Amino acid sequence: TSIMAVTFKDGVILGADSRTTTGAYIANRVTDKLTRVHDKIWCCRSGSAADTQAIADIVQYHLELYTSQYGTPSTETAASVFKELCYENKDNLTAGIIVAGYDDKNKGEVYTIPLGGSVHKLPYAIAGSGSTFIYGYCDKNFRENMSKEETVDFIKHSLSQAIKWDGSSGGVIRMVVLTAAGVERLIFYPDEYEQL
Amino acid sequence: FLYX
Amino acid sequence: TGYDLSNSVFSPDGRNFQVEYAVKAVENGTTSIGIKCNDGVVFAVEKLITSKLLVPQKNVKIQVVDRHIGCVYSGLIPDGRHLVNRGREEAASFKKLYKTPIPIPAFADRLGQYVQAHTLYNSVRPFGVSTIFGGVDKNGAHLYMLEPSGSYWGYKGAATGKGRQSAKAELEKLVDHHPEGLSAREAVKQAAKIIYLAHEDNKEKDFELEISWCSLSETNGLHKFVKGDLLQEAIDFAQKEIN
Amino acid sequence: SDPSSINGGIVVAMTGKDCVAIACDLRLGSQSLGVSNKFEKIFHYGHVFLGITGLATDVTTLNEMFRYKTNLYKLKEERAIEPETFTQLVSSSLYERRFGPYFVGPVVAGINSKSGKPFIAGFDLIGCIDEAKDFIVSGTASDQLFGMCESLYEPNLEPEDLFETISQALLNAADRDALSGWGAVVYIIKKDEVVKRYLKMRQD
Amino acid sequence: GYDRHITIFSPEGRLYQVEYAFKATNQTNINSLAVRGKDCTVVISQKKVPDKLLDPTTVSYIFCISRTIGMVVNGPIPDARNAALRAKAEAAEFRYKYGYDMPCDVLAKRMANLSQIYTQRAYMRPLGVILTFVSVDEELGPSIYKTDPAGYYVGYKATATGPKQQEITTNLENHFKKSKIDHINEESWEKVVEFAITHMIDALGTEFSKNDLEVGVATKDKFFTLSAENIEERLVAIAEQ
Amino acid sequence: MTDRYSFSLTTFSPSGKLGQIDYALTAVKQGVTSLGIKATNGVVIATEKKSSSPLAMSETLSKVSLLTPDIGAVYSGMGPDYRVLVDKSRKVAHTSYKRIYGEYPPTKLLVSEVAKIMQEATQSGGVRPFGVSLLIAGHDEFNGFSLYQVDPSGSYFPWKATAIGKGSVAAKTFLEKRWNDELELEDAIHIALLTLKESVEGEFNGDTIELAIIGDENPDLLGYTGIPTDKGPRFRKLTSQEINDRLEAL
Amino acid sequence: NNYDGDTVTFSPTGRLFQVEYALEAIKQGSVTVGLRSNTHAVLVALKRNADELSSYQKKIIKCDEHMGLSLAGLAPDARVLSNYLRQQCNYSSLVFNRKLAVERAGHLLCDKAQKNTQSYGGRPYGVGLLIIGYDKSGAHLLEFQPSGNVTELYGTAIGARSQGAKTYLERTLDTFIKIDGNPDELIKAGVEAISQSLRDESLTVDNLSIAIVGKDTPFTIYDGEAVAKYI
Amino acid sequence: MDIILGIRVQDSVILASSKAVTRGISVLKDSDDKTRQLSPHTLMSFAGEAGDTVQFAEYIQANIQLYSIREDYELSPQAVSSFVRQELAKSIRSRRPYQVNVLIGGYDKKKNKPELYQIDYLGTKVELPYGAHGYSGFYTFSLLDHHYRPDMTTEEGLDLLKLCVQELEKRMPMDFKGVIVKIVDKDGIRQVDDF
Amino acid sequence: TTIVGVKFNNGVVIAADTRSTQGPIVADKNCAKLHRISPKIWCAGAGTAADTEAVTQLIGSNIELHSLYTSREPRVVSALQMLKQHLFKYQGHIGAYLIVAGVDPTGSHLFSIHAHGSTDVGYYLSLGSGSLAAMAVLESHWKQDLTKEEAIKLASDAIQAGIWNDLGSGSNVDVCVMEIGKDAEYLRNYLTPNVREEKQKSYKFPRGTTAVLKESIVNICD
Amino acid sequence: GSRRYDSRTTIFSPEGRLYQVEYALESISHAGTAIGIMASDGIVLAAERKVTSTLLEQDTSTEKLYKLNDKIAVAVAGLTADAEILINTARIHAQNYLKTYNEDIPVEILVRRLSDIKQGYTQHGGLRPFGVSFIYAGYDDRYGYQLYTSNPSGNYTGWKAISVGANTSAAQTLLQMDYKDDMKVDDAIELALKTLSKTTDSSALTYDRLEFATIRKGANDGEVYQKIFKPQEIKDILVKTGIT
Ligand SMILES: [Cl-]
Ligand SMILES: [Mg+2]
Ligand SMILES: [Mg+2]
Repeated sequence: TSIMAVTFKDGVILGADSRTTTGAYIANRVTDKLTRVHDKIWCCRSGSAADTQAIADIVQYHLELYTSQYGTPSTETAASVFKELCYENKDNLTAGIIVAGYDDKNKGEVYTIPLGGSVHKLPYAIAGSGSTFIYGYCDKNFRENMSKEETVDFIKHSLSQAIKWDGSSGGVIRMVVLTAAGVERLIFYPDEYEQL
Repeated sequence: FLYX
Repeated sequence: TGYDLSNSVFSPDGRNFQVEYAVKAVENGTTSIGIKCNDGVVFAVEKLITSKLLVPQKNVKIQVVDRHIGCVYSGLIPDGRHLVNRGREEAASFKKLYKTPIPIPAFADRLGQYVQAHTLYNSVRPFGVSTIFGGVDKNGAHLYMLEPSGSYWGYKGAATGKGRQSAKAELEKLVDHHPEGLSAREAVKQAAKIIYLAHEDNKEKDFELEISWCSLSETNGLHKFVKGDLLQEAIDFAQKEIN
Repeated sequence: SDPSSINGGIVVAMTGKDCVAIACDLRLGSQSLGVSNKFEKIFHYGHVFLGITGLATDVTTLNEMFRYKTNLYKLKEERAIEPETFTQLVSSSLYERRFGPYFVGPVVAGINSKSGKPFIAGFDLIGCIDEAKDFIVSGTASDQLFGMCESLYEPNLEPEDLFETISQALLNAADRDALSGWGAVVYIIKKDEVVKRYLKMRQD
Repeated sequence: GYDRHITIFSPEGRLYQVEYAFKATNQTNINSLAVRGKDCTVVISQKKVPDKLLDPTTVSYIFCISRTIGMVVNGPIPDARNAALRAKAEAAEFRYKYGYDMPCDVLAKRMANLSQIYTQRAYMRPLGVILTFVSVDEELGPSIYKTDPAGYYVGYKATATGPKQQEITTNLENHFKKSKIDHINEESWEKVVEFAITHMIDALGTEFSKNDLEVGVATKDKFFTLSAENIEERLVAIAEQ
Repeated sequence: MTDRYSFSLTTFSPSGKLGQIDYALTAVKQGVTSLGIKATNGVVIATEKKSSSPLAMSETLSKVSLLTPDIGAVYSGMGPDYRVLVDKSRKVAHTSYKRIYGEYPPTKLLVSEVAKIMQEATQSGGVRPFGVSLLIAGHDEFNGFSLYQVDPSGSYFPWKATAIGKGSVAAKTFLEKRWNDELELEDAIHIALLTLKESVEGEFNGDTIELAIIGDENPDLLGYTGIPTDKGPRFRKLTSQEINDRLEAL
Repeated sequence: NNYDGDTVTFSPTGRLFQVEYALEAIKQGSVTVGLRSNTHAVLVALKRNADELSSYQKKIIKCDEHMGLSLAGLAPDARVLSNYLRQQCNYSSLVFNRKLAVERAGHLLCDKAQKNTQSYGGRPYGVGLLIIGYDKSGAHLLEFQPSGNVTELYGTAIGARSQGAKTYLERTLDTFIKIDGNPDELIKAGVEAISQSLRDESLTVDNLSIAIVGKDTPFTIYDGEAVAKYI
Repeated sequence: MDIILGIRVQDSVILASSKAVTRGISVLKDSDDKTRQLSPHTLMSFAGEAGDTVQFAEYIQANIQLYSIREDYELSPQAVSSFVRQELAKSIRSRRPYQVNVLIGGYDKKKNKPELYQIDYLGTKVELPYGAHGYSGFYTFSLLDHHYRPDMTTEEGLDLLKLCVQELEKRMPMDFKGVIVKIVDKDGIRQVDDF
Repeated sequence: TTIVGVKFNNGVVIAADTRSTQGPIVADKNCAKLHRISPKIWCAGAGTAADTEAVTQLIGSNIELHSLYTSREPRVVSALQMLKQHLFKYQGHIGAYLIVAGVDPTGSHLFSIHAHGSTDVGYYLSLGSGSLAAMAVLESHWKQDLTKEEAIKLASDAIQAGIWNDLGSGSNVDVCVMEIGKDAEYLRNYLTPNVREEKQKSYKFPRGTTAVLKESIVNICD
Repeated sequence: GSRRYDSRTTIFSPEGRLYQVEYALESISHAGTAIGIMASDGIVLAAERKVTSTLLEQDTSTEKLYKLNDKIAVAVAGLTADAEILINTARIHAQNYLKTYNEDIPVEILVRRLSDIKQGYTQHGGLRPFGVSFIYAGYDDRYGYQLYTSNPSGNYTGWKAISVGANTSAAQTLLQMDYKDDMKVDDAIELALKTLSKTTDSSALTYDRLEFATIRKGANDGEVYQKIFKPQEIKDILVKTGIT
């Protein structure tokens, strides 16, 4: 699994592969590892698919019920609910989640929640098995207040390398753009990203 | 038991 | 009849007489007020000095919830404390799960649903307090007043206790004379005056004034008590107006 | 310490022309030690027949449990339970103990009183239903019984012919298993008469 | 006569506590009205703010239960908010469990079943409220479903609730006798809101300012309430016709 | 807090009457007339749809409910009490039967389970009885067609034909004259409409009348094909159109 | 009248008669006086006997090394509330290595008494308490009433003819408040205060009960020949 | 615990039970009676885990004695065995099962027949002409297969039992310090003092 | 086991093999692994046979009650959500691997559920021991905008790949076609390409071959 | 609180009677008469259906006579719904005993346990008692044929012939007049019907208003058969005795 969230000028962008593997066999080659917990709060799921799906479902319910009573929740509030589930059930969960949302006050925010259930607010995050190979690349190449096209290229080139070296990562590169404009889904096919 |  | 002997029983009118009886206990209590201002709220209360033996400044009636909400009440003082204890649990569990401190409207309903719950069963007594509370959140200042029935609304000014009609009349004048808004430091001085004017309906025993305030500029959005120079300044303002 | 192969034993059921046959060995042992040569593994609740192999304490417990349940069924329904319905009851009852199961291999056999159709069914230990036209096998010599039944069996056998086929299937299977044999019983079931025969087999 | 104190049968087979809960409905002295367009469902309610110290933005008997479902209450605000919070919790749980948004009529039935329990169980009193649920259901289209303390609920072509409910009801009845259809044959929700206000003015015989009314509108995939300026824009349209 | 009512609200009076059951029956008497007629090859259950308001959509309110594919129920008395009984009746058919035997319960046994629920409201702590009488029509392979009445007490009786509620006395006298043991299902529907016209005062058409049958299997209503044994539900609710057709030849 | 059956019922004028009847049990109880300076806090309690053969009901209970109360009314209820205070004082010590503030002690009693006045089945506490203590903010005196109302005072008295001692302390307020670094003189003022609540009976050796806490004085009770000094 | 035998003959049931109670490398007792009378015409011998054996035996004894008082009636040996089996059948799926194996020798007064039931700790009940528990069976069953006849007298049954004890004393590794023998018949339960 | 699901333009089709096995032995030569959750929601099961039947029967029941309560035809996402919440609760101890497919007011749907409570979405899916043999065929021949008759052919071809090449799969091909605006048609034994050849010999024994000790009439009546 | 509305169902009158038991018996006295007559070679259970309607389905009906197991039956007088709760409990208690001891439950043990349940409702729980009287007709290998009755008090007694429900005073006088110990089943059948025929509040006793059952050893050799009479069988037995 290869997932990452990058915060840029107009908001945040979520990026992931589409490969789910049982052992060395690919169960699904078109997985959607980017999931909606609220209209402009999305997360990236890594680890046990069963565990990350179950968690994501609970939070969406929590933020829906939050919205009914207190209106739109902050990205921090969403990350806090994710953390609460991940931390309190750390013994029974294998889930590395990157929470990314767009407020109008706070703009683009990225919170990473590793296995422990700790919360880390970052300018960009990378997680999953494939991430290891692109720590060097992402650190050298990331800049703050990038444009949409720069951030899309940064994520595309990063996940392209992650996919190239990681057996557990492959297929298409899905991306989700969170800005004041709204929500935009992007897809990139092997024939494009492989020969970057 | 049985499997399928 | 006998419709008034049990809580949660509808009279043929469609009324819960036990809640109306709890209101009489509130009407009997000392005067407490709330004044919404530009960037916060101001709370004030009448403390009847029963005896010389009462230690001044050491029978505090205004209570803080979390770090940003202030609560004051008239009627059965213990019932008020029970409601604030609940409010503090509600505010703690909200912060625990959602990280952010509880918004005032969110907090208001947490008390509202709890007080309303004590009108649903004959095994519990309604609350013998009207609670004036509020503070500063992400959306700005909010003042609320909550009644034994579980009924609460947002207020520009709120008053409850024996001198409520006197205080309300004085509050209505401020709302009319200051449409653009009242400043935090002004509201503290007005709060003092209104308690002194509302003391005319409770004038056998002389009293002790107690004021608190949340203000985005003055207290940095946190609840603080008005003490020392600022308190004496407000008392002197009120003393000048009655004469 | 494999619960299904401590006591040992086998059950086999077959369908014929307007008839069913269910047969079982009589051995109850404690591993190598043969203890009882009278332990019957076939019971009946009205016209519905149940054979149970596996751990003998569970064979006894389930018989008592299904007698209990079919008795209350009859009092409330004011009629005898049918094989298809009883099969479902067995499945429900076994799966109720999914994470602490009865170590058994039950086999339902009987003729539906309304439709007159021959019916047989087998279950796994967790209660999965195995419905069959031809035959059901269960026990420590299930491999042997599968080999015997699959070669010997043919459809629409008359009650008297079906008796010979099921008997030779059980006997020759039981003689190739250490924990099975020590005597055998065969039930021949017609619409409104049932014949029960004890077979002569080698006692080793 | 303790058969009038708790929810048990009187000799003549009546539940007096249910009947008295109905009388509590009109304690606010507010009249609500709901009508269906082609694409929308509009609910309007009177807004009376007698105290000058009240913050008029916080005075509301219309609730946003889910994204799609809206609810107006005729009855005291404590019971109204009790019902609102439960309905929100029920609608959220439904979506989590069954993987699709709770329909208007299903929530109405669920809240009606809860109301029924209070009429049969002694320790719980009925809520002194009539709940009018409105949405644009993805299967049934524009929907109005109303609940009462008895635990009764039914779908409506249109409905009215409050002290002068009968006058509004007969006013709407006479219109649907004339129009010969089950709804307001209108494209935009803006004009369905104008119809709702116009027919309330005729029935009650009173004029409304922007602060005298409260409007909720259900469209496909969202329910929303109108601000004072949204209503004022609407009142100006009616006046200029 | 908590339910402190752990004692019976239904007790014996000196005369030996159970007040709350008698008063529940009084509530059923006030209720709108519903009836059931059993034919040789089916059962019919019918009732008037008393509209609370002409603005109300009486289609949304279903007085006649499917419990199983082969069992239906109608009532007289308090509609809310009926609605929760139908919910409980549907669930108990699964939990206490279908999840055990892999088939739907026979009419008499489901009736028995509904009766048990209504009996418990008569004796359990801090509850009043149900203010409804149910007419449950159903078919099963071994009993054939059957019709049952269930009273607030939890008592149930099997009927050839009967009526309950407002004009039950007059309706029962009418059915006695018309009922024979050779009635075909169409003849029973005809009598059901004649009997119901006497009690109904206002409009009498397919929109004010709710009528369902327990008849032949409906493969078209099953929703799938391929399993020969599964032949579809015997319960069918007559449409507003299907009623009006029979009201012309009345 | 019709509204005094239980604590869960309000009267038409908004009264809780069961709480008022519990308050009445205190008035019937024997007089006890509380008063403090800035350095010390003193309890003086008139103990009551059944007859000349009986012992004198012990009025004063120790809660911690720095806190304790006197009682007037139902003694078993005082035992329940004092035991609860001992636990709360003890919890503060073990968990936070912190002596419980006398003000928090009052808040905890208030909230415990309140819960009994709002729930069906229960009853109000039938006892009044005078809590004295020395914490990080000096000497303190509290008056607990079973309504839940807790009040911090310089001096007070509760029980039968307590108005006599309460009037005296109200007059003497300016004198006894400044008895700093002198235990014996603060006690004398407390013994003179309780004397104003006496009718026909006078203070004897096994009749008088005195307790004191202060800056360099743990909460210690004086009975028998130890109080003979002050008669 | 170790050796418990049972032989049903024409008119009686005979239970032999070893007297040795061994723990470690020490025979603590050589006169232990591994049996309880459940009712006047029903006897139960037991062998297995230390503590469990007696605790189980006495628990059953109490229940059968309670039934006898309540109904003023003696439960049939078949009825008692069925009750005991169900208790062990419950036990095996408990948190800590009774590791007790029993023989129930009884005389049914209604049928006028002796009955011997062999029940293991799993709750595996069988009616037998002769039964044994533990390693004893490996010697006695083949011996009884040969020498046993169904119409034998009580005296013939005791001689057949002596033949079993002699074979066990010859070929068994452990010293079980002889057996206590008891006879269940129409006249109730009595102990053979010289064996 | 070999179960596949294929989506076509106006519906979804699920197919499965008919072989049930204990260890290396074939317990059931012709067992139906296609289950009815609701009239228009069908499910194919692999893993523990008992678990798949039980979980399908339980949700099938709760969906019927939900359908009656809401007066609405059940949705595939409801069956999916109820399944995956139940399976997740038991942390994979219920060994049910399902392909859920059906039509509802929302449209046509195809999902896969794993024992641990994970779910997949796809136009073509394959579960069981023969999934790799089946998925090979699906990956080779699947395309967008399949017709009904093409989807049935592809689905049955994918099952056949399992039947021949996987030892766990064999016997026949069951198919269920769920098309929008039509009744779902359950094609049991759609293909029977593994018919047992005529035996060389009849093993019908001469009557009296078996030695008998006792006979008796059994009483089944009251 | 809730104390106000508590009937206190489980208290004593000043006289030392249980109000709710006395009022439950007054309730049963208006229920259709049920008669049990015990002969030397079987037991008869007869019961009069409560004022029948001509459109009541008579053949597929069970109001009065219920089967507990293959050897025991009961006749009911009072609330049918209340009786069915107790019958299902009795049916389970019988199967629990069989499962435990592999022997059919003795009649008295089943009767005592059902009576002990009724007793519980009079002493604790604050619930109304079961408005039901039973006539237990059963056989076991200890006491043979046995008649019992239980009532809401939870008190049970054994009988040779007994009535419960309406006109027990009149019914018990007529049974006490014509009963004798050496009576046969066929004679007991006639007595049962003749008693109901005279004590009935109806104009004339007919087949459609009667439930009838016999527990004979009339099966084949040393085994008991329960016979719940069909409508046509009651019509025949009513003509045979010459009542119609
Ligand atoms: Cl519900
Ligand atoms: Mg051998
Ligand atoms: Mg054994």
